[PDB]
Amino acid sequence: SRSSRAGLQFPVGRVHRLLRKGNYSERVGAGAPVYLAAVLEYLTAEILELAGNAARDNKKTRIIPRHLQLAIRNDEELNKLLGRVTIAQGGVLPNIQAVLLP
Amino acid sequence: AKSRSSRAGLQFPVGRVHRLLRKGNYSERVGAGAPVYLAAVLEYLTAEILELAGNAARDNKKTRIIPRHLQLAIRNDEELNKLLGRVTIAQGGVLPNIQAVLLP
Amino acid sequence: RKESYAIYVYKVLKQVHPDTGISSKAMSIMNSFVNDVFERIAGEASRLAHYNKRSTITSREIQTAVRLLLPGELAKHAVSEGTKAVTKYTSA
Amino acid sequence: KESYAIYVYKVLKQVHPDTGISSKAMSIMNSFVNDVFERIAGEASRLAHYNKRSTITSREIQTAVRLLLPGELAKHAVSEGTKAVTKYTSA
Amino acid sequence: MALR
Amino acid sequence: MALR
Amino acid sequence: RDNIQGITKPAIRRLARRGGVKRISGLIYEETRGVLKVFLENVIRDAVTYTEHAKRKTVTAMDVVYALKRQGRTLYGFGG
Amino acid sequence: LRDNIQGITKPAIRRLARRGGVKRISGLIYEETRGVLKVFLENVIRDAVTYTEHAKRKTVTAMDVVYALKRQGRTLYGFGG
Amino acid sequence: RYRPGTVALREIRRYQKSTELLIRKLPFQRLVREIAQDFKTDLRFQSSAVMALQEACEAYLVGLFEDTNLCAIHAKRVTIMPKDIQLARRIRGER
Amino acid sequence: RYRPGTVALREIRRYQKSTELLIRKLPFQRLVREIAQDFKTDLRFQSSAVMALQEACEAYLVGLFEDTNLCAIHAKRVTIMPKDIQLARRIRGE
DNA sequence: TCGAGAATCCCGGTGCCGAGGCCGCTCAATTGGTCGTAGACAGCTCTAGCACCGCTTAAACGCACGTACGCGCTGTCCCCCGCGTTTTAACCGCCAAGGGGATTACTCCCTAGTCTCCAGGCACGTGTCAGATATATACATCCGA
DNA sequence: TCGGATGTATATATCTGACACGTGCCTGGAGACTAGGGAGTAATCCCCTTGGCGGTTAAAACGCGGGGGACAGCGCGTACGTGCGTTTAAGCGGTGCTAGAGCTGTCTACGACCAATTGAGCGGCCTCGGCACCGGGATTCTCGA
Repeated sequence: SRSSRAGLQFPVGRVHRLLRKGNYSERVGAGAPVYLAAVLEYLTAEILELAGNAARDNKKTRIIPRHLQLAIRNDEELNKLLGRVTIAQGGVLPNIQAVLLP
Repeated sequence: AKSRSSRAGLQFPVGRVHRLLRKGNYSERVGAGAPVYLAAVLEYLTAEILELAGNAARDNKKTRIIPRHLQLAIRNDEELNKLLGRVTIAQGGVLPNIQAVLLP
Repeated sequence: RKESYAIYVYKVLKQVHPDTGISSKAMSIMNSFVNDVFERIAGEASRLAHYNKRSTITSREIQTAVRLLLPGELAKHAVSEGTKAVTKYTSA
Repeated sequence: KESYAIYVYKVLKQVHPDTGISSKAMSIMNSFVNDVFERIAGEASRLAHYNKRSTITSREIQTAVRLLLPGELAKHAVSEGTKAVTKYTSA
Repeated sequence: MALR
Repeated sequence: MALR
Repeated sequence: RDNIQGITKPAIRRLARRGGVKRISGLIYEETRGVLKVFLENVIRDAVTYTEHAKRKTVTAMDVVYALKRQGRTLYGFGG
Repeated sequence: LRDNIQGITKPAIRRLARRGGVKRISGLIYEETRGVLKVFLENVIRDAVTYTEHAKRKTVTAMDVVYALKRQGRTLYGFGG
Repeated sequence: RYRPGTVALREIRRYQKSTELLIRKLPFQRLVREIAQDFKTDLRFQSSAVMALQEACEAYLVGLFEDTNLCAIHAKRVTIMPKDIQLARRIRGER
Repeated sequence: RYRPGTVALREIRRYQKSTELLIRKLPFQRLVREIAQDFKTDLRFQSSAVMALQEACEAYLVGLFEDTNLCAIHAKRVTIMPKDIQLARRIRGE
């Protein structure tokens, strides 16, 4: 399989077919699915590492939307990446203005 | 008639728009009324903009349209300013507004 | 051979404001505006066709994208003009 | 219907062997993968069109990744993509 | 054509 | 798997 | 049908509290109603347009997601 | 190339603020304006240079700058595109 | 009795930690239907569609309130006001 | 001797009626080249590219100053301070 | 600084609703070959981006003044806030009906492709024209007297 | 309450660089014909939406007393506008040059396309485990002296 050959977890064949059927271009090179799949897997691993850390700090084992939102907003670079993105049932970051604090 | 634009009674190039739709990887196939509709929309938008640009030019006692006129025409109209709300016209300037508190 | 909307924009200007001119930089801005509107409409139409599992882009998709993209009165008049053009072309 | 849920779970077991994931979280992550895939494909498509080229290749993908990603994220995704491509061709 |  |  | 009154004052207070707000003015509720009404019309117009193009009568979560994406307000968790 | 931010002079910032309709200016506005302009310029230039590098060129083009501007949501008319 | 400024802080801390929906579902559903009436008649809705609408609306309102609070703090106040809301929205580029 | 603010309003009128560029061309170009030195050495620039950069930067700064003026007015003031610029940037999301 | 009064976190019981793992099928990914053409590469051209110079001169700069305006403070008062009571309708099952989404199959007409001619549109060529300064003059318009 | 000095709009000249029109001709748009398949239409089923009912009880509405913060006024000091004389480098017009952008030739390496497999991946199903909630105690806050 092309995913095992590439050394990844994401479906290189499915990604290739999506690239060819998404009407992005007339032709798709053979290395582009590998590149895109590697990037997708890396970004997923980043999010899940941070979210698992938040879940563990929360004394829970199951990652939930609150943990995902906590990880994303705590990470500044990922906050920039997912700027105009709402995460359902995610909430907000706890913060209060110091002037409002007594 | 001969040209596809003449049959539709338009000014914008129906055949050129059909070619661009086909070559743009927007879709695998393109219907035969789609370029007609798109060219009509483009012509209407160009007329809408150019009428107001000429109005501003005539207000400024001018006979030639300039980027300043295009900017005035776009920014003065409530809907064109909404369509082009994230566009920067080169050499356009800004609408002459002054806040009331600043005035004496 | 670089194609542009120069002659068509000038023809529209003649038909709308007969005794007026247009500078070349204003002409460049007009050309950019046309290219931008075409790209936005065609991109929304393609996205719509992908959503609906279609393969061809029709005047239905073009009209729906025009509705989605233009503010109210512009949308009304643009739809009227598109419908008129397609109707006359089909009648011919 | 198809989804990235199984591969996302595989990555999750790679990074946190003892951690579950709820269906809402999996749906959110599936949406995230779809959105980022669409963004990178769109940027590479625009690039290939700008260059009068009819092929999306690893160079187009790498440039799109560099355009979309901030700092360390781009610098690390580029390395992951390069390693994947190198290994894939070598095998 | 027909303007606003 | 090179993470940050 | 005066259904916008259903967005009651304590709910707007809860939203403000989640936004980190400590004191509220009396007119804030009536202004918030207008803001929210405008936002809802902006999204629902596009959702209904998508539904009409599909030749349907049930507005779908996919239609709502597309309507939100068109306005740079991408929503995650509903098949985005 | 060094210390070139000071080419953005205080009267130039005053003129930009006047076109923005500002009647009075604090003395510490000019350094802040220089910082903001630097950040915006760095973003735009990085994107344009990425485009030129991908095109195998040693020349930054108005088209590349325009593509960078459009990518940041700052579409610019008048220079083609 | 609890002095003013304490219960508000307690409520802030409580609501910035929970993640549930802060608007009543039946009133929101009725409002959505009434608004949609003007675009079409005899319209049905999916439950997930109404839920997505609520999620987007509540997130938008929370962000708007955060920016309104920044405007209030800038103006040397503690109480958010309609001028604060309007300033935040107009700087955001919606009015 | 004019009262303060009169020349300020006259300048607002002048520069809001005009449309030319308000930054100096050679200093702006040297700044652009210096900034691009950090991404790829020995890079050439088209004149059209530098003009486009300058038009973008001037328009962006003008809009930002408009928002800053609004913030200052909101604070019951007529002088713009760096807090106004910072708040405008935060609200815009930059 | 030193008392009490509540709010809420932590520990333990627990139950239960849906996630993790386990199969049957199946379509989609893989493997092999063949083939047309896209694009890497090589070379000659010619534009244009860079560099040096000399002169104006217009903008940038520094400085002295003084006047408006941030800014702190004090007092008033009215308007949110917190709290206890009565009132409203949301929420929760649960049932009943059926509208319409989602799927399969049969037609058939609309679009891609291909071979031709054939003019619309670009680059080139070329002659006239609206106006930015330049010079001079009249009309507001606040500032000192 | 009148007079003045600075900026701004008005009259007219000019020499211009810019543009609005005519043209070779070549490349792209239009005709003529077909081949297939995308989509329309019809029909069915059963998901999932909509409408009604009965209860309970948490949230909403409402009044009340007060204290806290919004706001108006006032006085001060400082920092920013204004104007003038001096210093600097931007701008303009040339002049020279070679890097690199762009275009032609070529021809091969890579991706599309097709037939035939065979397995990874998508639904149904179970079974049981960690977190929502509750009973009870203790820490962290606030409110009052």
